[PDB]
Amino acid sequence: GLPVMNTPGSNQYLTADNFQSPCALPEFDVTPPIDIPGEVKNMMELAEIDTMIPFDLSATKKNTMEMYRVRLSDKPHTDDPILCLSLSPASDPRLSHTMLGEILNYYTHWAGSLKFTFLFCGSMMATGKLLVSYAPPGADPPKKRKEAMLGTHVIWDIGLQSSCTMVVPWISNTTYRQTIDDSFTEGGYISVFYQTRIVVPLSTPREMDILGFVSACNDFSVRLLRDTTHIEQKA
Amino acid sequence: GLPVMNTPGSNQYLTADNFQSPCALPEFDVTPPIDIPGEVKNMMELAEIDTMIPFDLSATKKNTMEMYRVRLSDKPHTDDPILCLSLSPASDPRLSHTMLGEILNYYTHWAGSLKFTFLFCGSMMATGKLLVSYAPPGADPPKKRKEAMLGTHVIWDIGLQSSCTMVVPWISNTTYRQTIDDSFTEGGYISVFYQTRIVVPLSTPREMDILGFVSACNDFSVRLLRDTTHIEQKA
Amino acid sequence: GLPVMNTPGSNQYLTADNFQSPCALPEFDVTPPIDIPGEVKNMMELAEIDTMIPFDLSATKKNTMEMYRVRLSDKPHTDDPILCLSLSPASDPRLSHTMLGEILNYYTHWAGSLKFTFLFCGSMMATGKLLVSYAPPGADPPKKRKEAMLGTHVIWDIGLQSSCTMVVPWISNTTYRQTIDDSFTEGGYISVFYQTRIVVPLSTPREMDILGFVSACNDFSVRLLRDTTHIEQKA
Amino acid sequence: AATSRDALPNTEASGPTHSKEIPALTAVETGATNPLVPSDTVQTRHVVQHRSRSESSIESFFARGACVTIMTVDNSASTTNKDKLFAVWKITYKDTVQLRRKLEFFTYSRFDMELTFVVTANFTETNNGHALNQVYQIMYIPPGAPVPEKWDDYTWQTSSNPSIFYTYGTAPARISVPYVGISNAYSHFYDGFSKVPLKDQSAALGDSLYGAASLNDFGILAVRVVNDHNPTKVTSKIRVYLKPKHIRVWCPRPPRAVAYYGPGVDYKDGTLTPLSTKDLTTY
Amino acid sequence: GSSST
Amino acid sequence: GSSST
Amino acid sequence: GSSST
Amino acid sequence: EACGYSDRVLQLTLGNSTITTQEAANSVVAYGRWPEYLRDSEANPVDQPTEPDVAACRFYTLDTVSWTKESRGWWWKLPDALRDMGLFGQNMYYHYLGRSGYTVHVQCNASKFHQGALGVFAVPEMCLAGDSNTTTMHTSYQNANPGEKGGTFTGTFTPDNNQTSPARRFCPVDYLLGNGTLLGNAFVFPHQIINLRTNNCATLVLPYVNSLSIDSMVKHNNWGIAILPLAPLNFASESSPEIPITLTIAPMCCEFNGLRNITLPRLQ
Amino acid sequence: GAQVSSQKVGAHESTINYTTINYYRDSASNAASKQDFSQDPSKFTEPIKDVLIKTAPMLN
Amino acid sequence: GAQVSSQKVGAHESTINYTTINYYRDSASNAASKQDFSQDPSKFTEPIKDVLIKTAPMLN
Amino acid sequence: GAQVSSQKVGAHESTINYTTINYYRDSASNAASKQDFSQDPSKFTEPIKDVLIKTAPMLN
Ligand SMILES: CCCCCCCCCCCCC/C=C\[C@H](O)[C@H](N)CO
Ligand SMILES: *C(=O)CCCCCCCCCCCCC
Ligand SMILES: *C(=O)CCCCCCCCCCCCC
Ligand SMILES: *C(=O)CCCCCCCCCCCCC
Repeated sequence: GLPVMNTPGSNQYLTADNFQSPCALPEFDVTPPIDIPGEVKNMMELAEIDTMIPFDLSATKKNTMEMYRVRLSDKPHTDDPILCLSLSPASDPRLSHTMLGEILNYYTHWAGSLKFTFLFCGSMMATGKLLVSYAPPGADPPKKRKEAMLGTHVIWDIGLQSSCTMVVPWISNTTYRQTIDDSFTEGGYISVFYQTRIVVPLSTPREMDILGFVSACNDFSVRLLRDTTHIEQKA
Repeated sequence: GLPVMNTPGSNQYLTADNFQSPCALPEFDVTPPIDIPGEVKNMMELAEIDTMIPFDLSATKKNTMEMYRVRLSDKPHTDDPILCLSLSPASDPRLSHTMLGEILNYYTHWAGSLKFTFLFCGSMMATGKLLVSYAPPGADPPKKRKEAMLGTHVIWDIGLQSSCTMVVPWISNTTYRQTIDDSFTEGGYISVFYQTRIVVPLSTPREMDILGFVSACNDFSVRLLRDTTHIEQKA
Repeated sequence: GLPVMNTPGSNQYLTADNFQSPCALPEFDVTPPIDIPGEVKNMMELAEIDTMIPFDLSATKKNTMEMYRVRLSDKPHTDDPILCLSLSPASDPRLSHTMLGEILNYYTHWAGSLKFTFLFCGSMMATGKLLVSYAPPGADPPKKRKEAMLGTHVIWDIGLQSSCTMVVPWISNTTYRQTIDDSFTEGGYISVFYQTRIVVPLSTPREMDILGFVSACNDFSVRLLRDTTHIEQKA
Repeated sequence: AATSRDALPNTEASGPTHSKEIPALTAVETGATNPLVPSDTVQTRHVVQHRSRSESSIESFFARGACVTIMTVDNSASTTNKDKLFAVWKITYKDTVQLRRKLEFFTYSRFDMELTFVVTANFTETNNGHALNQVYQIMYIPPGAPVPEKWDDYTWQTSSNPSIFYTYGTAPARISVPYVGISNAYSHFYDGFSKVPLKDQSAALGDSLYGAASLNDFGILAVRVVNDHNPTKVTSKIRVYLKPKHIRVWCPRPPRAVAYYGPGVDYKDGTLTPLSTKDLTTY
Repeated sequence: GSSST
Repeated sequence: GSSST
Repeated sequence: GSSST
Repeated sequence: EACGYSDRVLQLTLGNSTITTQEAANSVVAYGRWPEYLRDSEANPVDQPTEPDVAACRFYTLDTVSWTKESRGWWWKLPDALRDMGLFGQNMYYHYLGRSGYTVHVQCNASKFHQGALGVFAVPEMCLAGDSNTTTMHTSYQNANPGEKGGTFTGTFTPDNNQTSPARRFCPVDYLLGNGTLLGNAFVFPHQIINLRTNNCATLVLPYVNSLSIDSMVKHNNWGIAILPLAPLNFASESSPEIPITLTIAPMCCEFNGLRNITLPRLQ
Repeated sequence: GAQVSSQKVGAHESTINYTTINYYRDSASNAASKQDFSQDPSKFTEPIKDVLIKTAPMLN
Repeated sequence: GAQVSSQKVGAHESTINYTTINYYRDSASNAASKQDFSQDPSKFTEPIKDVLIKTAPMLN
Repeated sequence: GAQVSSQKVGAHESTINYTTINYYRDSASNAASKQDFSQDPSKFTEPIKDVLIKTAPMLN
């Protein structure tokens, strides 16, 4: 026979391996594909679709439709946050269950730019200017407009173009961040504030909801495949 | 020796494998072939030959020559079925034991068009018009000519051309049907009716038999080889 | 299958082997290198850097900063040694812990030329001539200038060029020496003497230190990798 | 021609702006996602992007073997109230949850199936009596072929069904299967029934399960210890690992958010609260 | 050397 | 013989 | 086919 | 356009029917695929298809439902919602096989002083969860297929406990999209939002989608239409506002194979 | 019948290649090449009938 | 002596090929190529002396 | 895809060569070539701003 010498690794089964193996159904007549609409070639395509953020996970609002609704009102101007969120797309509870968050939980590392889009759902008669902020990590997380202004931000004027987008640019020390809460690879702070105030005329609702969406930019990628914690099988 | 690493599958015996192996009788002088008539190259050639259907599997007629005979008579016109059969070529009891049926029981999936040919065996003096029907699945199975007319059919005029063929065209949702009774891959309904009636003169038999045959068309194929249930070996 | 015959060595694990093996993380997106300063390509580059010799390993001076300081003074001329050292770069206690010595303790064999550089650290007003010697092995180790003069040496005049180098040329019977104390592959004797004496004017320190450094020349190499004795892990 | 391992786009440097161009304003009612990049709303530098999406291609995302079942067999003397144990399993990816969840990110798929079998045995009773090395037969019984009623009956002859005779302690067994679906793709979801209930028919007669299509979609694996029995009892388990090779997928879906409860999309009371408490203005 | 069918 | 991608 | 270093 | 053309103002014409709108938010073509007839290279049943063209590919208007502060959501299945619609329904029940694409136009107007937002989702294979925790996959054909009335979502899972005579219906919980996945992610399905300040309609053009070229329309639904209030209805300070929602849907490029007698299903 | 392709070399020690030969008649027996293509997200991210210009008003 | 043939590729991830080398002198040792031919059913389905034209009366 | 390189022959019994074929797609799976380069020690041994001429005074 050809002289051969068995090397380490011989006879193991690595679940990630990529070998050939005998076919149990030789000469089987395979059914051809047809051109089914909606083919996906890469999971990041799904990460680039906007999905809605469960921002308000209060004890009474979580796991209900209400968790998606951020309530605004026409109260006088304040420099206090409408919402505060950590840029930890796979682990912050408000982001981890979005389609982006979900896909990230099958990977260990993420990188690239993200974008948040807010939809105003008050009446046409309602006007307003809001400030959407991103503060890269390392300082006191913003709790007042004063601090949030100093970081990356978009001042949103409410009007016919119903929605507004703030891009969270990839700003990181490491080349990839971890998909878990980790101080070394922390992402910083997303927050929203009143720039002026919501103003309505008479005969108009004084309170309304805005909805928020997150998706990945074209420079976004993930790596190191892993099992998720978002599903289990006890017994 | 050449460095090698044993992969999964090593040392198994897959009964469907296709490997080389040492010859126990080296340099053996093989007897040449001769040109024996009747060589077969593919099992579907046998499926394309007409074989006779055991239509009447009544308690007294089954497992006797009588099961092949469908009795007609010269009674007045009725819209009631001469026979009713399910298009389940491998599993309906009247089809499963035909040569087509038999070959299909060695495979899991079948597809393509079929054809039923009926032979009139009454006297030359006997005349008649019959209606042979195929109703694709999904509605009430036809029990009256009225319903059967609305599906695929051939009106057969009895005369010198003794036999008549109805092609059951491949009409299916799936690309292949299962070779067992399965509602998802059901084939529909074959039935035969009197169009006018059998008419005979005097001095003539008033009752007679028709015989039926089934075979596959040239677009017919099978796949996924399997053991049959039509033979066993208890102890 | 291809006929093969398993050879000796089959299934062993040699820690020094060099085989391919399956990747546990297929298609992983690797982070590119960046041009980090200070890349090293060969351990002998580190052996060529001067590191300081712990010459005075007396009971009170060892494992303190003092072990690096060789004390000179302005005393009258003597033919008695300032210091005496064996050319056993990996095993003499004064050399074995230098960067050269350390790297040599990961190898079994060394060869090539070495160089010792001394730095005078007295005041500018201090003058002197010293004799630095290398006596290849085989005779009485030098204890008086008389003997040391007869071997390889440099007479060092102290002045603006603060330091002086003596090259220990590769002079050996064997092609490589052992990195342990071994009489067959012994290297000989390094010693330093007063040629004239240290002279200072008034108002000047009468005692001072010289420091010594060792490094490998460009013709220096090591071979046969091995574990060091300079680290352990009890329990 | 863009490949999965190609680097993603460079960030182009961009300066200050003051115009009627409004990238940041948009309208999600349209159903579209705003295709923005950082240079649309902030000032950027030029960056040469090296990162790629290679590991998240559909193939790379699925390129792992996953456990889909554990089959138990034994090698014991068959005796009037209990026979020697052989195992029977209806092929599916829905008995476990992890591969199921990954596949269900999509509505339809096509792939070649790689099945790897890990086999382990142990003694169950105290006697010091031994056993000799076991050979296992893993028979694939496609829908329609006779299922074994006894560890030693005629069906184990396998003249046409594929079988694997696995030897204990050797490398885990492995075979490949082509795309064997009777449709042009595998349906991870089938919103329908296999029967139409007709009015002229009884309700019982027109009834069928919601969301089930062919009853025995893919058939059965039947596993046995081929050896005759020992005086001592040995129990074995066959762990089956499924990897989808050469895979294509269509129509993306939100992932399973609450625990699986059967082969359908049903959910159990008490499992419906995946999200945890977190205050709106708390980072 | 090589046949190609 | 050989394909080169 | 073959590289030769 | 400088000749007035707008993204918000559209006219759709199919058969003898026209829809106009003056407040659209563009329109969507699911997965970028426009409806098509079955091509010869992908064909499967060999008999000559029936293609009813304008007789069936026209706008049918379903029964109008009502949106209020307490509305949790509505759902419909296709082709089921159209099973009794003129010659489309007739052609459907006379044949074993059928395939069809659709233009779905959801209508809901209000006023500049109202607010609220409907997410309108078209889901391929919209399998919904059942009401039982003692059995799975047991929703009956009759309850799975409401016809044009559709069904509704609920904010609460409430298990059917009558084991003697089980309800055998769906219990589709809104934040779980009626199928055990989170509603916030339903936007990966082809969709539009009717946000009352912005637009008064949604228009989804749906291709035939299936793992087969053609199938049993009576056994199987290809598409589900799910409409859920993403932001609740509100008006001035009325405690009980109401506005109507109307669905008009048109089959497109439908063809049928396997003609026989008509199917008479058990629907109650 | 050998197929020669290049590796994307990550950590380094010209193009490094690797060789592949199929041993079986059935393509199902083959390993995965991982030589896969990418596509634009548009059918999911911009499924609208009228092309979106991002600098322009989305509604006009 | 290598034989290179093409696979009929069923599910997809140019022509994919596979290689075969016979290791033994006896053809009996070889694996099966599965490169088989088909034939017309006629010797069994139309064994009649006079060619049948299907549009014509079978009996004339 | 075979790579042919020469051995540095130590004890002897023309150039003797050895052959290498990569079996995997990932360069991480490859063995080490040991075909490594050397460099000058200067960045560590002469890190000074003004080039040193060894025959010259180091300080001038
Ligand atoms: C000797 C071992 C032979 C093993 C043969 C296994 C053949 C059967 C392959 C089964 C294919 C299962 C595919 C997965 C599930 C389906 O995608 C979905 N439930 C819908 O069709
Ligand atoms: C194309 O493959 C021509 C070159 C052949 C190279 C050697 C093949 C190595 C052994 C393959 C054996 C066949 C496997 C069934
Ligand atoms: C034709 O075969 C010429 C090419 C040879 C290619 C390599 C052969 C691989 C090893 C086969 C060993 C011989 C088996 C008896
Ligand atoms: C370049 O490699 C062309 C020559 C091929 C020579 C024979 C290859 C020997 C077997 C390699 C099998 C493939 C390993 C995945």
